[PDB]
Amino acid sequence: CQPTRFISRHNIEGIFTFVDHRCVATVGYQPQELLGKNIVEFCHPEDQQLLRDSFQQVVKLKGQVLSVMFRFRSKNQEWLWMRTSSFTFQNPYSDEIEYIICTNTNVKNS
Amino acid sequence: FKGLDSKTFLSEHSMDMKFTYCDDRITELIGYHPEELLGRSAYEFYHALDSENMTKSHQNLCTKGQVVSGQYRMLAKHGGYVWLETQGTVIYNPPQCIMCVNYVLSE
Ligand SMILES: N#Cc1cc(F)cc(Oc2ccc3c(c2C(F)F)[C@@H](O)C(F)(F)S3(=O)=O)c1
Repeated sequence: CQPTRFISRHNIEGIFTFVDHRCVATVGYQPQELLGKNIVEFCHPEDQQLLRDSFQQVVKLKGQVLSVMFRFRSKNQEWLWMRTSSFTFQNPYSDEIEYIICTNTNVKNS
Repeated sequence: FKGLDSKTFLSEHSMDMKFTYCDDRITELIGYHPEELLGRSAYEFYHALDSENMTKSHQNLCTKGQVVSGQYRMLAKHGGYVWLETQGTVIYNPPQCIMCVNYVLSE
């Protein structure tokens, strides 16, 4: 069985700047319920600071994969365990501010 | 028994709901220091069960210009949740910001 997953892009602060529509079946929100909000707004209070430090570090890691596990509040107000794997991308023909590409998968914590 | 007044503080928010200012009175009530609040959205703090409700209040605020939140919980700085009620007012200029008058219910 296919794990449920969706791709997102975020600025270095955590604000969703792009949301793949597979999010509906993964966490239940439409893309535009997520766009322009910070990912920490959907995160469990105990996991918020981990996730903010994860965004802070992924940009120091030379574009390698940083993984994080956290609880995300579905559109049912239920906590789902997410594994978000993330990495920076910066087009090397430019000097534009990097951004962060994430894949977001509902996983088991067990 | 605290005065209702000693349970009331103001905050100001950008239209994205991030804190831009908070009264120091919030420290005695909820534990936060106002400066660690700035740049964070209110949504970071609402109990999950009040979240969709606050989202609706926000929509009303953006449509009508002023709203009463009715009851919700804020994650305290040192664990647990404080109940509150807020009056929110949009200050438009010639939207510029949201003024929040916040009353702590749970003494
Ligand atoms: N938790 C929390 C919390 C603690 C505060 F001191 C202010 C605050 O911001 C609020 C609270 C309530 C509302 C709001 C805000 C806000 F400005 F961020 C507004 O969304 C509103 F529309 F007025 S509302 O009544 O939904 C949220």
